[PDB]
Amino acid sequence: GRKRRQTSMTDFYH
Repeated sequence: GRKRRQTSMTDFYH
């Protein structure tokens, strides 16, 4: 990935 930044859990299945 080239835009991995602040990966919040906006889905509790990923």
